[PDB]
Amino acid sequence: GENEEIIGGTALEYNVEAGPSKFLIGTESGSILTANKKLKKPVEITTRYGL
Amino acid sequence: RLLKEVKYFLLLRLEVPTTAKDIYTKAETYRTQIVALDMIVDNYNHIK
Repeated sequence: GENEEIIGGTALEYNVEAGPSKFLIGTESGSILTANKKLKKPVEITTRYGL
Repeated sequence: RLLKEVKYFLLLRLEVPTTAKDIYTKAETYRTQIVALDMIVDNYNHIK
């Protein structure tokens, strides 16, 4: 939206069966984000697990 | 520790310090300037 706060990436998870697409990232605030790397747009933060 | 303390107060919102905002805005500029400074400082040591 407009509210952009930079929150510390406390944990990162990556697996073969998930593939090189998805990177599952945990934060200080308690939420969990997912960064799908693209050859298109340099990076995208798709899902927001527990907003 | 003060520079880190101010950031976590903004994250929890509740309340904020008086006239410590000016230190926190420039905070980023100090963390470039301290590294930048360092650069030279080192070199001096290993130069001496």
